[PDB]
Amino acid sequence: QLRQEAEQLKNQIRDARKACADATLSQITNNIDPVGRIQMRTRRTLRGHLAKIYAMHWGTDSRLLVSASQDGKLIIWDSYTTNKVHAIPLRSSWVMTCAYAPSGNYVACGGLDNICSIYNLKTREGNVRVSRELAGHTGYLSCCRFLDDNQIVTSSGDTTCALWDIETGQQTTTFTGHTGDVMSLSLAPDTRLFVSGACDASAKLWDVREGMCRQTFTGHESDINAICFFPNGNAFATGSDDATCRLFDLRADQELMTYSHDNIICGITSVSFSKSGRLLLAGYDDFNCNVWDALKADRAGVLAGHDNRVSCLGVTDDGMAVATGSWDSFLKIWN
Amino acid sequence: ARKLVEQLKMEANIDRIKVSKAAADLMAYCEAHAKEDPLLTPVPASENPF
Amino acid sequence: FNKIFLPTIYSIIFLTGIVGNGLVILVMGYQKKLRSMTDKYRLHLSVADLLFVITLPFWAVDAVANWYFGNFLCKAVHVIYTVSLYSSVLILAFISLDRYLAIVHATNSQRPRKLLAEKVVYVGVWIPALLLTIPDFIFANVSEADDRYICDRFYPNDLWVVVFQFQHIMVGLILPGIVILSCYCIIISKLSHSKGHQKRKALKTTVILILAFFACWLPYYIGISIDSFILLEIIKQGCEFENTVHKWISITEALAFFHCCLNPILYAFLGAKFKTSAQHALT
Amino acid sequence: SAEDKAAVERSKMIDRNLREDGEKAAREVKLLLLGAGESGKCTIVKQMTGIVETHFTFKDLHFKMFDVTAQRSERKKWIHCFEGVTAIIFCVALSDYDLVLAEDEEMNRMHASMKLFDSICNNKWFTDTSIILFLNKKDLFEEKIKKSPLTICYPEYAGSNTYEEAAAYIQCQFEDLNKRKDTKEIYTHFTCSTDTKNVQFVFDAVTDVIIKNNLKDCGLF
Ligand SMILES: CC(C)CCC[C@@H](C)[C@H]1CC[C@H]2[C@@H]3CC=C4C[C@@H](O)CC[C@]4(C)[C@H]3CC[C@]12C
Repeated sequence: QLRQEAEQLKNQIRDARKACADATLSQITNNIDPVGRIQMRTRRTLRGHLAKIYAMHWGTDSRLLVSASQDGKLIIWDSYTTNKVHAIPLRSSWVMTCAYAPSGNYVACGGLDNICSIYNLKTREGNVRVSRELAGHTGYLSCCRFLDDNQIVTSSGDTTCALWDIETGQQTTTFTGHTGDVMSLSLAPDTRLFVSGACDASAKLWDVREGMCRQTFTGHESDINAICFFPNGNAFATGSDDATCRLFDLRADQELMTYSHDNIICGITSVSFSKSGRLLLAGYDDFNCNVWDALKADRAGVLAGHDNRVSCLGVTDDGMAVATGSWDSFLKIWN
Repeated sequence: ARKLVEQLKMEANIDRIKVSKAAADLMAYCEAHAKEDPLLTPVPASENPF
Repeated sequence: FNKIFLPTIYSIIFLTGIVGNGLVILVMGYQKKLRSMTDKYRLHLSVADLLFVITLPFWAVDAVANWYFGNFLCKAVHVIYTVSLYSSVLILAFISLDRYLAIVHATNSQRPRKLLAEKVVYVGVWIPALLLTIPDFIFANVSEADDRYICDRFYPNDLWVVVFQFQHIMVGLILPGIVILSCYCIIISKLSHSKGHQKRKALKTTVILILAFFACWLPYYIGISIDSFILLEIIKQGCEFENTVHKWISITEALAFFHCCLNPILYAFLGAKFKTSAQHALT
Repeated sequence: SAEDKAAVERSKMIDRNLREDGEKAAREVKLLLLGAGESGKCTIVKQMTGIVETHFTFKDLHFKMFDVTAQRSERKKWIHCFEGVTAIIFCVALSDYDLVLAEDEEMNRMHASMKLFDSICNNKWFTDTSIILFLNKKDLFEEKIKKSPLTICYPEYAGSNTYEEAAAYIQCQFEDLNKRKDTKEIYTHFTCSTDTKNVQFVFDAVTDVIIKNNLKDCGLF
């Protein structure tokens, strides 16, 4: 009974999406000149991690970054001078994600322990101490992002994403609807919406305040491992295990372009954009990071400097540099 | 499946703009901020922190 | 025979030695990941063998035409030869001891293997080689014989010749030989019964290492021992015995010199982990 | 540049604390516990929220045991985190050949356990990682083998209903699932009542694994 109604609604949604597809992005992007061969070379090699690096996050000041690794250390670097600012020992050495607060006062963490830990970077004594540990997720915590000093949104392997109040350590809002493991998460520039790509090969758009799924995006054949908003917050790009990256527009409510090549057979571990969003940086299992042209799907460069799989990737807020970490226990700043 | 049907109905009654307009806005943003991107046009090494 | 054979045989080694030992240096130089205890030993061995290799072309020239480079350069090439020759065998003994610690005391020997590695490698390898070079500094001079200038280790009498040949045998052959033999024979015994594939590969590689070291260095030092006994009048034969013993020393000296190109194969190129490191460094 | 010199000095001291912590971690044994029906929270932890880490020291050697039973999510998305453990302790209940899953009535419990063992043994991450196999309830299995034939699981079992032969047959069936016989080993133990013998077996198996890893590291093969 309800299955037929769901199928009819899905067919109507597909028809509405197809009606809006007047001209493709590739059709109208032929006019603009292609981006030249983008050559970035490693400026700084941040050494000190002794295990696979699973995540990193830049600071808002675009100078300090936090990196998480399987050796149980959360290291805050000074990318300008390569100096290590902090080295936080973690309770569980199974970290899958880390975040850096926009104010710069806190760093988040989490992984197979199902717990998001907040560390106070700025203490009167001068050390770093656990501000609070957030518990309540049932599967592994795969991503976490700070809305502000008091709110953090986490995505977990229990197919749900949750919004937390760090002061009281309780889930203000729980986002449900994904079928598979939610593997990535990206906040909008205005922190009013966020997208999550899950193992159900689908991406969903959520309202932080209201708490329901605004839109659902499909098209990927395999698990979605990465997701990232466009700089203006009206679009996002996903990286999946089918060796494809795709761009979805929130207003158009459907895909516009696919970033794939026949030479690439391995999944994408991380995606990111440039300051203008022209370049779609993407990390791959083939030990390399590929620079795409977001407007015309053409490859514009390769950041091949890692001995192992590139697991994490990020671009500074001012756009000066891109940092790639990998399973070979090295971070590299490219400029 | 009442919740799923309600969610599908809620997601169906939204205003979808044409793909051409969304792509044009995306492109307009890309060229509007082209000069401020340090990765497209490299900055002089004098003003390069790295 | 003598003119043609020596330089030809002293050039095959130089080409292989400069390439084989150079390749290990670049692979270790271009290694992103952290060094292990065996990597540091391998770097030491590569540097020592490289010094020996750059020493050879002077001996080759001498064999073609006797020394005319000078007198300071003779002392420089004798000191370099002695440093490289003693440090190579001492590093081999140290590698043997490290492998003994890693295989026998696998779980409770990690701090000893690094204390050993850095501290004791310099103290027990590089320092005694320099002390052994000190008499090389005092007794290496150029002397003219007939109308030809030949330079070597010149001594006041045969007693100094004999005592320095005996100390050469002891340092070069006996101390590294005993450490390498005892350690690798204890290693092989613990790997003989096990039927695992990797343990069998390790056992055959260890046997290869022992055989290579002793087959490389044994005939040369046997000839040196016979020569020293000859100089002591303890053995008395016809002059043909002296000339044949000298031709044996000269013919097995090149076989001993083959170590500086065999070692990169045995201690670096045969290993699988070093192969993988070389594959990464290449790309 | 007083502030910059202070920053460099603190960076050097934290980097020198990182290196000693890395040495301490490298002097550790990390074992991953896996199991199908009883999930592996058997006597393995009795001997001595997402992941349960158990620390114990045996003969001057410190072990870390990771129990991943509470991770009900998809295993392919986090199993690579354990690439690099010293060994895997797989636990199999011997007295499960005639038992069936509550989720699927037509699925044999022991067949599901064998499928899990096969799936993790041939996983691309665990190619060089040896597996320690624990066969539990050996006394209960011996008691149960009289009344019921060992054919609910192995119709091809051409052997007597004796504990020794049936147990050896089961062990061989598990050991035949190792596709890559030459790069990893499977150590099998029939867990007994005394808990100082299971940990002794784990210690010996880890010692063998460490010896082989050292052989690879030392360039001896
Ligand atoms: C001129 C001669 C007689 C001096 C002897 C040279 C020796 C002592 C020097 C030359 C090259 C040096 C090696 C090259 C680099 C490394 C990396 C270092 O992190 C560990 C030690 C190690 C392996 C060095 C140890 C000392 C070394 C072997």
